[PDB]
Amino acid sequence: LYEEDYKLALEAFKKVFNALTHYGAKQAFRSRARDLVEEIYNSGFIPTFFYIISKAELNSDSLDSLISLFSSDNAILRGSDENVSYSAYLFIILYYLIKRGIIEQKFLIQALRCEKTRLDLIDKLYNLAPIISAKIRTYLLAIKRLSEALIEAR
Amino acid sequence: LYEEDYKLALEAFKKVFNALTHYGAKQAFRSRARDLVEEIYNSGFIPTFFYIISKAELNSDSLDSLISLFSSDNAILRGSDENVSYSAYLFIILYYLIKRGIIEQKFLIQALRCEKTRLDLIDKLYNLAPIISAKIRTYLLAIKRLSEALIEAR
Amino acid sequence: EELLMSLKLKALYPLTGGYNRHSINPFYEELVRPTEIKGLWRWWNRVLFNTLAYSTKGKLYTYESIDRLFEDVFGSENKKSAVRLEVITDEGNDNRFELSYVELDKVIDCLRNYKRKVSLDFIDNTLIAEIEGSTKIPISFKSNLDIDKIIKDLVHNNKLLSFELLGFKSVEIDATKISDKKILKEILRDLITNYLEYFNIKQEVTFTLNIYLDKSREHKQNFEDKLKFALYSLLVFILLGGIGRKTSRGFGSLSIIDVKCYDNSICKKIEDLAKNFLKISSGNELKSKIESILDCIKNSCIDTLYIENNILSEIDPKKNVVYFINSDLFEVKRINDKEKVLANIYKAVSSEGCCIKSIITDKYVRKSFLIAFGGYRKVEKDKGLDIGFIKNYLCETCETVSSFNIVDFLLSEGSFMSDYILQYEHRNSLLRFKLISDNSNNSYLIGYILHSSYFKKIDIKYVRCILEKLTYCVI
Amino acid sequence: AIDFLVNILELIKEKQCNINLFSAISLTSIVYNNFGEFLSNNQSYSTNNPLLKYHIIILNDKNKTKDVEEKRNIFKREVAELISRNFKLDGEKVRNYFDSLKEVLKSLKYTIVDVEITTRTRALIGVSTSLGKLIFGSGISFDPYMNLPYIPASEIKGIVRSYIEGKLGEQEAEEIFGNEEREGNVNFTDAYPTRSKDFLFVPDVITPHYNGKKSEADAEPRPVIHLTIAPKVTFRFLIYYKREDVGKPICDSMPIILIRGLGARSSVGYSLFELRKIEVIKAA
Amino acid sequence: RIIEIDSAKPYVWVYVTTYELLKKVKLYLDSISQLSNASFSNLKNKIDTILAKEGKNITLDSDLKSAILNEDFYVELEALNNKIPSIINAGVPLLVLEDSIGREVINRSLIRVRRIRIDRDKKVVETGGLWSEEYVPMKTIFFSVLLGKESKESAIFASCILRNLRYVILGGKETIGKGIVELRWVKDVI
Amino acid sequence: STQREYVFIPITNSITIDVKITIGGSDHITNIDERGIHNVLVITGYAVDEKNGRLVPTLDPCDYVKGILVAGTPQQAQSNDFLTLKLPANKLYLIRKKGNISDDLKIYIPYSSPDARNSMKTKPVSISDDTIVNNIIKEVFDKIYNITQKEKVKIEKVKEDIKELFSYYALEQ
Amino acid sequence: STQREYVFIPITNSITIDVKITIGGSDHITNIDERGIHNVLVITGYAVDEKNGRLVPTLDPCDYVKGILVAGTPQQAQSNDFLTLKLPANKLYLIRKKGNISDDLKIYIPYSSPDARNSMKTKPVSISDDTIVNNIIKEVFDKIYNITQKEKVKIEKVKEDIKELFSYYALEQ
Amino acid sequence: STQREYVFIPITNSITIDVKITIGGSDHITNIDERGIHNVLVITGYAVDEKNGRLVPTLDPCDYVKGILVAGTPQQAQSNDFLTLKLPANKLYLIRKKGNISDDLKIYIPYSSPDARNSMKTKPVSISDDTIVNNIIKEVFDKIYNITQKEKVKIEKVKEDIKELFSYYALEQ
Amino acid sequence: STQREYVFIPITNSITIDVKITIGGSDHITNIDERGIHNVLVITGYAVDEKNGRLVPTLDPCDYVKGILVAGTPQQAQSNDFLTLKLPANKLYLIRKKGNISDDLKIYIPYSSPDARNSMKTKPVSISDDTIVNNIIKEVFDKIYNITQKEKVKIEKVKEDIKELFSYYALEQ
Repeated sequence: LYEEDYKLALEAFKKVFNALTHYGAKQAFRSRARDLVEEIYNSGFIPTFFYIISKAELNSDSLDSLISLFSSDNAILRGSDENVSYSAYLFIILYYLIKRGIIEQKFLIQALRCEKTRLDLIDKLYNLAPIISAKIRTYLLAIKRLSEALIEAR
Repeated sequence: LYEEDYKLALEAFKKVFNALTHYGAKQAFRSRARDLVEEIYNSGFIPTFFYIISKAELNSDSLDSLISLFSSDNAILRGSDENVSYSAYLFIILYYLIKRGIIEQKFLIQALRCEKTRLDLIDKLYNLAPIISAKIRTYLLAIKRLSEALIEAR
Repeated sequence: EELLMSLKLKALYPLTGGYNRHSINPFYEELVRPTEIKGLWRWWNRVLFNTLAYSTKGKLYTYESIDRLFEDVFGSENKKSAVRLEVITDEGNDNRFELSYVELDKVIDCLRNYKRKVSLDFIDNTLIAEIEGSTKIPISFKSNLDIDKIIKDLVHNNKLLSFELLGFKSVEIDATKISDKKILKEILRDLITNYLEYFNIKQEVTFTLNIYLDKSREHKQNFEDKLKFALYSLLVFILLGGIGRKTSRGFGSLSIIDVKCYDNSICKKIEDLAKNFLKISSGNELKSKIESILDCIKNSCIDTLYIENNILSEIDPKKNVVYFINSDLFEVKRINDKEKVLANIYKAVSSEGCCIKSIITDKYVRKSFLIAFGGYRKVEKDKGLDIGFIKNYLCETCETVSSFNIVDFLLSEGSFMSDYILQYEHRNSLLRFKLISDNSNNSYLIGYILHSSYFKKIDIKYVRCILEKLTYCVI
Repeated sequence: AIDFLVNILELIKEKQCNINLFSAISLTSIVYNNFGEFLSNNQSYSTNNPLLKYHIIILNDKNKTKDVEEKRNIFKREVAELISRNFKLDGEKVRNYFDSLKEVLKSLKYTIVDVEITTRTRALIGVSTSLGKLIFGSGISFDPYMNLPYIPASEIKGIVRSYIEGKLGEQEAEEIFGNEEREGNVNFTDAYPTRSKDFLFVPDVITPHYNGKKSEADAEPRPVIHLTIAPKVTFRFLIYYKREDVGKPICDSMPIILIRGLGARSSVGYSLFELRKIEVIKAA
Repeated sequence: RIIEIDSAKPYVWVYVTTYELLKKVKLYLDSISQLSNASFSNLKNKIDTILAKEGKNITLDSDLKSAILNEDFYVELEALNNKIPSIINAGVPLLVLEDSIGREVINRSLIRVRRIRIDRDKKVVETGGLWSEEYVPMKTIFFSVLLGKESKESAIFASCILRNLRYVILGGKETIGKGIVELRWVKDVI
Repeated sequence: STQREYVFIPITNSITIDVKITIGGSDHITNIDERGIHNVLVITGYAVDEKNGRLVPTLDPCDYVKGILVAGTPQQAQSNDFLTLKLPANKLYLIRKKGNISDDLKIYIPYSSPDARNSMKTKPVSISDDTIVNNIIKEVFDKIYNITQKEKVKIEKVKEDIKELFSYYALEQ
Repeated sequence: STQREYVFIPITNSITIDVKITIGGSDHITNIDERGIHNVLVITGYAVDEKNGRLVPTLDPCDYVKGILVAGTPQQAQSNDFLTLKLPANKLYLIRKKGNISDDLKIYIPYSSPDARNSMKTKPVSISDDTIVNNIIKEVFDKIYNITQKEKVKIEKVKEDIKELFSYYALEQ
Repeated sequence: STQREYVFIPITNSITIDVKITIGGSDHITNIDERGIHNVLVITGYAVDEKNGRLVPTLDPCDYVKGILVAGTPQQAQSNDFLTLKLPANKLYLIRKKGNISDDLKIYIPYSSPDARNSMKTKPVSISDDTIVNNIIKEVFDKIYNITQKEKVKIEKVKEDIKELFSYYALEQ
Repeated sequence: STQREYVFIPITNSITIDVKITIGGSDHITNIDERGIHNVLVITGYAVDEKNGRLVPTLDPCDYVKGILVAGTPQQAQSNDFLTLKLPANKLYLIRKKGNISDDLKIYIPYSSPDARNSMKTKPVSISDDTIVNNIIKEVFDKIYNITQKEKVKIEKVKEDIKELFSYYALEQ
């Protein structure tokens, strides 16, 4: 009928394809995409989310880049290859969580701004893990397909 | 109510983060969380447990702060970074042992002081080692992830 | 990659420590720890760099900044040191402290059912086990090593060695409770070990010092020049101060036996400049050579190439301390008797030394000069003393009778330098000595005084007078 | 159960080659870290255990906490000496194991390169590993089933590869050791000590004064007792392959890398080895 | 890794099994004995001889009263018969522990070695170039069954190939010398 | 005390004469060292007011206006409509930090009245269109940091970052 | 059977004429086939003697001089000061073996007496300063392989793999 | 200055009469102190030629020989067949090192010509058949170190590491 | 700097005289390595005028002309009707990219007037008739790429691809 998850994946890959300026960051985000959907299927969402935020290094420098990618289109993720790969994938997940109204965008953005409320963000995510893991499947699979299509390998 | 290892790890990390005022202490705690897990596997949980306790160098005053950390949420670990980090990780392990109900809070708090107890604590640990080592490591892996995520790299 | 330069050296009574704080242990014998050579090389590199900067830039830099600058030559947590050391010592036998029999079996029954501070003494090649409970049983032992009583005399006639021997000679056994001939045997045997390994003091320990170089590994823009400066500083370290414990009192004083190069494009300027020291004519000529090398570091080499690069960091006075050199305090003499002068150094660097009684006769100023220059001294507020008296001669707001004075040392409110000068137990002595002598029977005595960054007023000519007089009296 | 901890030191002093050294050290670490408690307790005083010694010794008569704190450092030093003294190298396990493995590989038609290297100066290998880390803060690469310190095969392969790389270009390095797109061609095994003169482990110390200090004002010593691998120990490891054109570099590289370092802190001349013997057994 | 006082011989390591593993072995044997003419009464006897004495820790051939396995788990043992033959043809004892204490003792008995990658340009560890790996100790024993259907090619497969299959290279990391392994063929072992 | 000045950096060139100080002290918190801007400040919950562009206090956590700090005091004809405030150098949500601040500082904010007669419907807008990005280097970033073209011949770096680093939310009213 | 001539490849102008034959037979061992030089010979225990270039026979195994092979006989004025010997094409330290060789091979190498009139202080010499590479590609890599400017447009490939592969040890005296 | 004499130690008897300075002075490169043959020398890329044994130059990095260095000069009717060379005491690959060398030496090598008539396919040889170690002890080790049998009585100890430490490759043709 | 000229390859031989430069420098991005032409150029909105074939500028995004880009200058007789351009190597639609580019380039284009005098209907023209491929080899693939018939005995691997690697639009009007 709708396949709105594919539309959302498309309009999110639109963004993250225009923030990873350096090409290696694109190739590494593709690596993250081809793997984290399998990991989230097997080992649930909360463990994979912890593994993503850990490898992302969400220092306040990056967090500003994400909060800007939310609204702006001239945002650019800054960092190393893998750091921005995991930051882009975290943004993918958070975009889905916002657009589908699972989280309030005001609350999320206010959390990423502060160094403490990020813990409350992770907590509220923990309380919603089953619904999130049931919903985000098609979105993440679409993102995986887009990544392996529109990006050359290494 | 029973809380999963990730929920428990988040709940403990929250208050241990709100108790390391200085930032060098935070980075040292991260450095601990990232290797004490491999050490616990390689050298057992009881050897590594008492290594953490000793290296914490409690001095019966920081021990008071650690005990207060359970009750209050305004307590603050005090000492040097290379000691405050170990006190924080010691509290992490104690929070697990207490919350999972493996060892009573009165027993632990009565240990770490009053040297007569420490040895029967050793014996009790040797009784409960199969109970603890089953999942202490997957509780501490979540701590490793949370620390790598929400604490900058020194 | 390839071998840069070789050095053949020699040490005067090296006092190298180990895990047991001695030069020999039940397992191996290490008289020259290359770890100490690298550490002291880096320490002299930082000293020489702050010296060069202070002159030709006016400013000083923290140690962390200095070795962040030399990271690519000395290594750090983010880079392997480009120079590998390799100490090769002649007579590197498989020595090890082997103790055959001690045959106590009697002192055990002496100290049982009581508590005694069993001391030790080595009167006339006869180890006696003095007991504070008034007993002096003569112990009969046989050990692997042997002491020609020249070393026994060296230790006994030296107020310095005999002092640090206080820790290695006593145990306060308490055997009124549980006691056993089997465990007291172990205790007293390890005590005789801990006391006999102290007397492994060889003299004139030579060795080679290979220095390899990972040739390029990459060529940074300013590597080669930092390398050459590091070699200059290594040379300085060899010429000033040596290896081991108590180098500020002449022990383990290095002296070049031989030098060599293997990449002329790098070290030749050091090989010739060190061959310079292969034969010293007179004390005046040695002092001339020392002024020559320091001058060369200041004008006759690469003097300012990269200091203008923003990786260093200014020190903060009143909170940080660094040691540089004043090339005017280098009072060379001739000795021709090394044991005598090594013993006499104490007559200079002590509060009640004959060779310092005379120069600074106040008995309230000597303390100030020493606390300022003689490392750390133990002073506690009991009588009308330091907090009243020495504080005057150290607080900068004073009268010029005692020219020297600290920066942040205030009247009754010294904030940080008060502690570091009075309560910090690990502080090197600015007043240092050395006994370079090689390839010619004649032997010399450098006496120099490092310059700190906690002097905000200094009378060079006055302390130079004091240092001249000191270097004279000790000989 | 606690009697095991109380008697572990006696155990080391008596068995000396047939205790599991890994578990022995990990168990005596509990003693070392609860020292004051294991000390202030009626241990069922055994005339043969090393911890009775610290009841009759007296340090800093007045204060008790500092007395215990200095007794603990003495105990750490004694533990290091104990491990160094009693635990020696039986050696025959390794010879039999390597002979068997060589026969196996010969059956599999492998050109073998038997190599024995002797340690020149006392070596540190796997300092960041876990053996004594709980006591000394720095470990040794130890195989707690062969019960013998070992050099990891990965480490030897990596050093050999770095050398052959800097010698013959990354292209040839990958033509020998394989890149991320084709397998290697040379196989290494862990290095185990066959024979040792007198000791296997010996203590050592490192004392950073000015490591990471701003100035002379915060400097201080900080000694670190730690075990090393004594000199004259002779390790042994194999090298096998089938593409017979890869032996020539391995012949050349081996005697040259070992004169440089093979373990940790080699810049200050610690992990230096001699190529005692190279033996080759072609696949025929 | 075992530490134990009061033995006629100090052992450095010891084999360790749990009753669940032996149940699985018996299950394999039962299944293949139903699905084939083959019958292994020797193994089945040796195995249920043990399985009868389940619910407690057992030492097959030694005098170990109690021990500490992997420096974390203190176990009190009791001998089985001092008569039952050795299935693991090596005088090394065979502990057979109850589960929930054997599960950890075995999970904890592997070898986690840490490896790194050196930054060839500055000769330090590369960033993000540090990992651990689990190996299984040397002399570990895995039981398995190979099955075949009648073809007259299968007969030849079991007639010389399985009579000449002795050593193989399993798993990965062969170039670290971590693959070699030997097969026993119970039919000519037991 | 050491007093810095905040400035709105929108696409609106309403910043010509709004300060008194180019340097004042020997340092602005904002630095430009061959690598792009550093210590960029962010102010959240506020928006720009392009018609006389100023920081307006709305109550939306999404409205953020990044800007730069300069040691200064505004034009000695204000404090009627400028938010003056002093913070212990930590509550500063800074971006791309270079060093550390001295744990005390006073700053001013260009304030405009809430004007509760019109809905302050704000919209996001990024700084594009180098036409306005080229001049704004001279318009403010040179008149203040006149080391521009005296140290940086690679202006395009400090040109491409502001193209992407600085942003705000816009009333468009 | 056949015969080959070895030639050192240093950064110095000792490469012009130590060889007389250019092609000789049909096949030279060393080939450049759309992936770079192949079948390069490495010799250890020897250093080069750039001043009158020859391989000085030393004993240190660490020193080495790599070169390339061609078929022929030396200059019709030697075989009294050369290490002439025949090896069965499998005892050669060959690098990047393209094909297999006929297991019969006699090689001529520039020898020089070790000159026991000074301590042989050899040093490692890596080929840098690419204009040197452009001179040595013309002096011999053209005088040997006419394929330069006959098929190769990717000469920047053979330039760089020579830059990174060919190293040697010289007395530098 | 100091001139050292190398003597190949294969299992052949070509070492009987080949040096003239048996003692001369009082220093040696190779020694013997209660623990084995200290400071043994090994040379790579060379093999022996048992028929009047000499070291033929090959180019295989696996080809090596183990011998000892003593103070001597051969027969005073030679230096037409030996490689006289001087090395700075670090170009010596020495096993069982004991003493710190004097940074300079001069070495004579028992050398043969490459014999460019047949390929030198070699094969290693080990030291066994104690009748081969029994005699050489009196041929070289007691002809030189007469202090043996006068300081050392456990020649059996030396009979071990001679059977073990020393090896070499031989032409067998 | 660098100058390159793109030469159309339609089915007509109007190209024979449209450049004067055969090599000029040493590297044309159009390369041939044993497998066919690499780094082929394609431009949009353009269709050619085979009768004295020049690039008519159309606007149809389907209008593409496939040719090879060679270094040179056109005939030294033009730029009064030929388009010149300077593009930094990231604005060139190169297909079959094997080697990389020099990060900048000046391009010339054989242009013709729009000729606003008829409906500019272009025709899809695919290179067929390998007989015409043949002369095309000897006309340009041999004059410029002289390496033909010297190295490639597999000219069919350059004959089969041009029948497919090159198709374009012509006006036929």
